[PDB]
Amino acid sequence: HMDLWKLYQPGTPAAIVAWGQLGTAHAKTTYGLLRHSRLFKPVCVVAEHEGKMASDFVKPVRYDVPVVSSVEKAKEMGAEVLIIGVSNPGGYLEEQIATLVKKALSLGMDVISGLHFSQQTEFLKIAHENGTRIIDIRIPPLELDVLRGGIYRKKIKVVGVFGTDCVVGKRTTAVQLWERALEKGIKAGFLATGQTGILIGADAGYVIDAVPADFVSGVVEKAVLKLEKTGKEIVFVEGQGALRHPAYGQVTLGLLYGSNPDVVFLVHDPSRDHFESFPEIPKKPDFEEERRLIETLSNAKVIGGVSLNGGFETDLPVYDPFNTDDLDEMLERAMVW
Amino acid sequence: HMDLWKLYQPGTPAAIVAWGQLGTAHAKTTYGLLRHSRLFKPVCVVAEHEGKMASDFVKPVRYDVPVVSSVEKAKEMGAEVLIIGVSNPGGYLEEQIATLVKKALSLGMDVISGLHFKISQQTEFLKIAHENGTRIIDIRIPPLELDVLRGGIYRKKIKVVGVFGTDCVVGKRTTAVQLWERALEKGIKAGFLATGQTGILIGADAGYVIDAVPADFVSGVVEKAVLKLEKTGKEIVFVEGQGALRHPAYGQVTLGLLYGSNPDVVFLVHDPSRDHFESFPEIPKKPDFEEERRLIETLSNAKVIGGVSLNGGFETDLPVYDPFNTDDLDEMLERAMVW
Repeated sequence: HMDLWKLYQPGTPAAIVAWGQLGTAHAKTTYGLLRHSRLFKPVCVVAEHEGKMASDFVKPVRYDVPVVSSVEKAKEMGAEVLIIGVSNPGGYLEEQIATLVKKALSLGMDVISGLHFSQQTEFLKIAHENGTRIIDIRIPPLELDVLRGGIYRKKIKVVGVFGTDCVVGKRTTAVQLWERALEKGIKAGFLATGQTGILIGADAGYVIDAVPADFVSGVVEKAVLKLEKTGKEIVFVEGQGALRHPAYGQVTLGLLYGSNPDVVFLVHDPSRDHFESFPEIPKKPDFEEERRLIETLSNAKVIGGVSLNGGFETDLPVYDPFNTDDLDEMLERAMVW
Repeated sequence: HMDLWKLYQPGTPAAIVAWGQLGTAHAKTTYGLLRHSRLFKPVCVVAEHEGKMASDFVKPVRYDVPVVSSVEKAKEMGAEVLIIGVSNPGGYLEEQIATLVKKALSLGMDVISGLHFKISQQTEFLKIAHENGTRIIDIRIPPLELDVLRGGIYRKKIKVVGVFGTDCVVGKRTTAVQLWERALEKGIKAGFLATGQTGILIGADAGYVIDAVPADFVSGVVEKAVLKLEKTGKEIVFVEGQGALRHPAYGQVTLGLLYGSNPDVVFLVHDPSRDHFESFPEIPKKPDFEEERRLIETLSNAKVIGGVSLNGGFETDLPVYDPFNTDDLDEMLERAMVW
């Protein structure tokens, strides 16, 4: 529905809200922005720690910025938009965030959020009452359709960055690839599939986990064809879950069908004896099985493994996404055929 | 938390709306009800054909009822609820249906619908409803309180029979219902887990319209429904499949269903005459029995114990069952039970 690039000029200064989660795993969106934000220019972090720096809570970071405790101080520093960089907080934290949102809207600042609340009556009233807007990137479009076949007639090269579990470095790997292609002059696109990828400046995408099941593959197809229309020669697709994950495989399958990748990089953490957070599913992530399933369900070739923590045995090369030679190799290989 | 058996008494007289689609493939919900409604007692069909019978547009039927052209006539015949039995109509027909709904609500009748209307129509339905002590039950909207699959399905006791297919619209639901009715007739404590509009309206013991559930929760919702049927004492469950794993527009739904129900055995419904997935002539792929079978087995612990056909046989090492044949229904049931 909302294209952040059609609404904001590149380098639009942004204040990022990490209230109550700064220094925890839950502020992943704030971390993605401070390390890779491409559209918005981070100016500060809004959290309860007056006088500190972002670097004092998370390291390393590309945009080290001050931590301010009020939206007012954030506006004093030229912040024009408020980005919600927290993930599923308790009802009490949620209320403090809603206050921050209301304040921003009332101080002439737009609010970009992918968090689910409910309080959308008041945000709209105050947005309209102050000429600001609340951009909800999580709500799926109302005008939707299922996949119709356009993806089978694509021209653009599609690179799926899949994984064997959730939270293994899929997005990090797709973003590293994207940034490297861009630095080499390649007309590269990034198709985000969640909150963080969108906020960092993805060229296209949706929060697919909130999309009614029937339309997952349809919206992914639309996103790939949108990037083709804007002149991109290649796209890095942020994977979600894993095909073998019993709670999320459906999402991963919709994504695979929707993007019809030419090649795939498979991200894996070989230390997990259970899917992360699912200690009661007698099943673990498996590189060769995921790979086998990916290839047997589509025409994609898994051309490489990727790891952010420890290698593993496989006939495929295992790349490190923070190694520039590996990035260059992966890129070169994705455009050979 | 939505169950029709909790809301309506068995035998509740219903008027079924087939307006603009009676005699077409699109009125499948109307057909499912006239052939197998188990909760609601069909009283009449609401369509633009005054003076005819249901049987004049569709044959065979279990509940042949008159076709009336107004909601007023429907209530004159004791209909207490209005069921929407059409599937994705044009905006024009949708408007006529919205009129029917508003009338029903205004004549003291509840409305049960699984059709996606515009917000304008929805908001206006809730207003009318509120004011007449009537209610509009929307079976399509998913619950707000939802969670992902947690693993309870792996500690299940109930026997689970998946009725899958190589495409959409092949007889999956028909096969599941035929089995369910046969088990019940034999005294078996059998449950039917519906996954779409029609299955729920027919009187399924559990289920949701899974295609409208956010992607993340499909397997979780199916897990809950299977454990619910186990907790209420059922010894076996027939799961209405949705789509096919190989269907590029719908495989995701089928995979959520497979993981969420963790079937022991699967019956695979197939129409061997299809050169493409029904309604997707621009997708260069088609239903494939062996491939689908292979994919079901390689993605779960289910064993595909049989093929099913409603129109012509096909080669396969598995037996190919006819769901209208009583011996086949008995055979299929015995093989799933004993498993």
